[PDB]
Order: sequence, then structure tokens, then C-alpha cells
Amino acid sequence: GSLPEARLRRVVGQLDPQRLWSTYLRPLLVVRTPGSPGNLQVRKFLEATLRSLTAGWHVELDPFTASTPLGPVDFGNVVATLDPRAARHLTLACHYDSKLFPPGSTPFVGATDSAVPCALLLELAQALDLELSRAKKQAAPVTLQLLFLDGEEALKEWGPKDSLYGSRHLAQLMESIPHSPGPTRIQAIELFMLLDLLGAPNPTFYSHFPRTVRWFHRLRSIEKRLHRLNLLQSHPQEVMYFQPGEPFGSVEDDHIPFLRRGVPVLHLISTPFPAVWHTPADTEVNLHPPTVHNLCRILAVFLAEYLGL
Ligand SMILES: COc1ccc(NC(=S)NCCCn2ccnc2)cc1OC
Ligand SMILES: [Zn+2]
Repeated sequence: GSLPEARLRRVVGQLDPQRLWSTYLRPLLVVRTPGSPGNLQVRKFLEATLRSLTAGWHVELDPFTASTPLGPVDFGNVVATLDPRAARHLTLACHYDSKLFPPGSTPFVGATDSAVPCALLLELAQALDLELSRAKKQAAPVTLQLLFLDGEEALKEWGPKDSLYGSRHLAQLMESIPHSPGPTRIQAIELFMLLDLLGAPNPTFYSHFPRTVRWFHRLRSIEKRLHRLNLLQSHPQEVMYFQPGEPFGSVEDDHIPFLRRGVPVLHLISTPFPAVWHTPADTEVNLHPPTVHNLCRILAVFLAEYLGL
């Protein structure tokens, strides 16, 4: 089910690039390492923004303390589920923490990693609010869930035990909570789409999981179409972002604890990584706004086709 063209143009017209940039992105671009005041302030900002949406999302924190290389630290995942009555949901996810670096440099704000992914989820929820509201009122069978995960990044060196604090905790939590039909909230996740490392110029994505390749092909088909319809900028070839063929390698990320429990995953991560990755230069001024908005348009069409909005 692809959107009719006139309806596609209306959905793209519901996006507001200034809102995405100023209302959703800019407030995130602060140091927000786990346990920090700035991380708490970004967590509160995400929650209050999500609760304001007219669709009436269920918004809850998953708070926990875990041992880290810095000692005990408190983490909190933000979990927004549009209709908690629904059997299942499309889940879109990203991490809202920023990686800790030691004092004495320009502060690391992780603009691509992952402030842009967070702002994209907020803008999609806002831009499709009316249709999401009306689909919930119709008791649609598949709802939408947005996860803003804390503690993706290593606190002092990446490995199985110093990374993915929020996603490890949340997948285990969901496994422990019954859901109908379920039998647990893990089985309610129909597709887990993880956005990471977005906003740099010239991203390239590959399909990381054969099991979900049909959704990857759908994103490619949407890129192609929007290009044809003169709705992408700085996009001189038909297919630039969604590359065919095998990936250059897999990337450990917040999907792992869900993948291991049998959840279907699509990993929407640029590979190669942004040039600025894990340097202090991963900032607003180094983002490529036309690429951010192109990605937002592709995702908005994807979301509207996936949920029948
Ligand atoms: C510089 O290019 C790379 C460096 C390392 C890896 N390998 C892994 S397993 N990375 C895990 C990344 C986790 N993450 C996501 C966001 N911030 C951190 C791959 C890279 O290019 C494909
Ligand atoms: Zn990172």
C-alpha cells in the first residue's frame, strides 16, 4: 500500500522543518551524559513534549541504577506508547544520552549521535498527530511506540558490559511484563527500527537483517519516489541513501538486546559513520540540514504507509 501522490504531498506538507530544528533539535544539543543534570533536563523535555501531543500517548519512564566504571549511575529510558490497548506496535528507537568525554576539550553534544534521531521521532509524532489520534480512536490493531534510550554509550570503553545500559535494561523489563496476546511486551514489538548516526551529509544505509529486508526495500522505494517527485534536496541521483547489497559489517547498538530476544530489527544507521563521529565536531554546524529534512520526509512516508495513516 503506497500513498496516492496527492496524499503523499499532503503528508510531506505536514512536516515543519523549523519546528524540527528549533523546537525539537536545538534544545537537545547539550551535554547529556548519564546521571548529569543535562541528561535529566533532556529526559524531562522529551517526556513533557510527548505528553503534550493531542493523540494522548502513554508516556512512562524506566528508571534504574546500574554499576558502571564511574560507580553507580542512574539511567532512565523514556517509553512512549500511543495506544497501550493495542496488541502490537511499530517501535522506533534512538538513544538520548551523549557519550562522556573527560574535561578539557570542547564539550561533546553528539548532534548526529543521536540528537538528530531524537528530533526526527518528535517531529514525526507531531506532524502525524492528527492521523495518529484518529487511528487510536478507531482502536487500530498496530500502534506506534517511541523509545528514547539512556546510556547507549560506553562510560569509559565500549564492550558487552560498558554500553547499552538502557536498552539491556528495557528489553529485560519488557520480557518480564505480560501483554495480550503477547505473552510478554517483547512480542508486542512487530518491528524495531533503530535510528542512529543521522544528520551528516551523504549517509549510506545497508540492510543489516535479511529478516526485515522488505522494509529496507520500502525505504529505498520511498527515496526513489520522493527524488522523482522533486521533493528531495541535494539529491542528484535516484538512489543515494539506501544502498543495495551487503553491509560492510554489523554495528553493536541498542537493538542487540531486542534482537537476541527474537524481535525483528531494522538498523537505520549510516555506515560509514559520519566523519565527525565521537569527536567534539559532531555539532549543529556540521549537520547537513537538507539531508536531515530528506530523511524526515522518507520516514514520514514510511510511517504513514506502515500504519495506514
Ligand atoms: C568509525 O567507524 C566504526 C567504528 C566502530 C565500529 N564498530 C562498532 S561495533 N561500533 C559500535 C558503535 C556504537 N555506537 C553507535 C553510536 N555511537 C556508538 C564500526 C565503525 O564503522 C562501521
Ligand atoms: Zn556514539
